[PDB]
Amino acid sequence: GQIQYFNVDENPEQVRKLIEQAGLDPDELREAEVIIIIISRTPEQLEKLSRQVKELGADRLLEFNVDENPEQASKLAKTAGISEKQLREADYIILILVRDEKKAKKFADSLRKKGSLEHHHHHH
Repeated sequence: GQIQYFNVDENPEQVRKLIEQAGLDPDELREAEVIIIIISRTPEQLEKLSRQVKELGADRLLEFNVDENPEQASKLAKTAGISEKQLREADYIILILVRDEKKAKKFADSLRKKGSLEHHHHHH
């Protein structure tokens, strides 16, 4: 899978379009601090990933599956600059909406620690 990051105050039209493509009103979601988007090709793989981001206490969550809603998964991938081929070969997509560039890395530091094998300070 892949992770993407967008800043609400610096790319307002990108975040507006991601929330509108998700079928939500960004004009109503204006009170949210963080929005996380999970898209996976099976609902079983999506249910792992949504629980994995829920451990961090993310302020808003939205979930889609490529087999149930291929058109909506494709629309959000297109908005993130991702091809329909890239959506298919990656198994899953994560899109993170944040108010600052360091807040994205603060969240990513958990995802990078959960990924790979570690026991003796292997990487970074």
